[PDB]
Amino acid sequence: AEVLVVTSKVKKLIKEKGQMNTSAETIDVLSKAIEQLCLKGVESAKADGRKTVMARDIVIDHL
Amino acid sequence: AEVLVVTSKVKKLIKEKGQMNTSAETIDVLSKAIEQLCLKGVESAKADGRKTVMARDIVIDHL
Amino acid sequence: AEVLVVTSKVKKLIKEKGQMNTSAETIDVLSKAIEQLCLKGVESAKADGRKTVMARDIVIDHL
Amino acid sequence: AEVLVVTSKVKKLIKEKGQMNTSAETIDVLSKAIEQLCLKGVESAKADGRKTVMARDIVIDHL
Amino acid sequence: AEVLVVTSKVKKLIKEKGQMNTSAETIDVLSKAIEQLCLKGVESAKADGRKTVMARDIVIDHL
Amino acid sequence: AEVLVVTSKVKKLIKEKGQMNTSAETIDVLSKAIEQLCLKGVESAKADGRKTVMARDIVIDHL
Amino acid sequence: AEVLVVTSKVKKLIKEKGQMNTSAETIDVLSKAIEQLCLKGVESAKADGRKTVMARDIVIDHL
Amino acid sequence: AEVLVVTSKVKKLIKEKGQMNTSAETIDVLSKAIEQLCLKGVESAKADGRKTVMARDIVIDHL
Repeated sequence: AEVLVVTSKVKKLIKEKGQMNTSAETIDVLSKAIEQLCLKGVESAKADGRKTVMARDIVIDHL
Repeated sequence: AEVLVVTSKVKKLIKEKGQMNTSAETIDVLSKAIEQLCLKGVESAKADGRKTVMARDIVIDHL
Repeated sequence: AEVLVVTSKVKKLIKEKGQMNTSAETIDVLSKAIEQLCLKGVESAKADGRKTVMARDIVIDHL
Repeated sequence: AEVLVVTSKVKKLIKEKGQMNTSAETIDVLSKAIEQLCLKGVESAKADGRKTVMARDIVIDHL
Repeated sequence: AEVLVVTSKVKKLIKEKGQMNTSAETIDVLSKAIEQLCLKGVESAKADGRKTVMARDIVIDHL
Repeated sequence: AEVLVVTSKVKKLIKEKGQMNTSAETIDVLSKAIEQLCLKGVESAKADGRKTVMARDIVIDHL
Repeated sequence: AEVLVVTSKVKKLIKEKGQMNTSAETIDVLSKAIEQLCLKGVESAKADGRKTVMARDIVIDHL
Repeated sequence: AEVLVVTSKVKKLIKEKGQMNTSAETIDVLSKAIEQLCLKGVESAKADGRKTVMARDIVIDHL
């Protein structure tokens, strides 16, 4: 259930910017990264008493 | 540019798992996170001498 | 009998310079071009009474 | 740089079909002709919207 | 020019019947055997004043 | 069963080099000759303790 | 630390009996199966107050 | 026949992790377990249409 990335555009980016192919399992791991980022965003909004996940709730300072 | 996440499923997961809405720019920064994961993947693959970004090249331990 | 081009290096050139794949039948047509160029080189050397095909005998002014 | 022709078979074809030797730089310019055919092939494929250099993209009618 | 054997089916036969791999140069030698067999078949038909190579013109009594 | 020769190129070589046609069963027996060469190749490789049928295992001196 | 299967003989068995290749990660999973079987054998001997793992302590009734 | 486990490391793991000795036929049945896992792996791969026994073909959930 639920693939959260747009496969064709991810592949195009990796081909265009990196001159590489993309494994199918790569798409799966990226989808799981999105899942984890949204779950943390929801916990970050709830800890602030808001009802909307905002860009500031998406934490990528470890990126 | 370029939306790399499936917006409808991101919103559906956030509403279904946290009851919240999803701001517009949340999609934007989720997409930026994908771009960065993909570009690190290309660097990981290049350092392995490979031409394919594989699951092993996408590290999401910090998320 | 006789493939006259170095397949792996032709493919690498097209991938590197053109960001493209190479069909197997492409290698065949390039080999036939080499065959035609050598046959004309031999006729060009013979018309000059020489026993050696030289660079000047390889005509690519139609290129 | 980069030799794109199979030198031993080029020499063997020239000796076997014309009884002649093959100068060193004959290989060099045969290789240059390959580079040019490949680069025109990439342009032909791009104008077709393709990502693969195919036999149809290598025109050797003038040779 | 001209590979006269069907590579994939030759490899399958050697793998299936002999439990072995097949070198690429093996395919070349088999193609040359076919070339020699057809050239002799043409000489055998011509010596009989026929215009068609037939099975009887393919001599493998030395096999 | 199994056609092991490239019929179109066999016919083209026979018409181009001898001006003749090629009967149907000529292909069949050419294919049988391939089967026999391959099976002798497997025996040659086995007697060398190898697992790969190589050019050295295909003897076509008698043809 | 510790590869518990004899790689070359496992590969030979799969090639001989199954006519197949063996992935390197296959050897790893088999080693882990051996590790799990010995750990259970030790618990089975201890539960009987013995100091020696015996064949009867190696349980493969789920096999 | 054929010992498929590394006896010295099996014994060392059993002595180091349980302080016990290892009977002779324990090695024998550990080896039989390997044979059976490999033969099920071949069946799993065949049902996938593959020619390689991979990690996915070795199921050790029941152990």
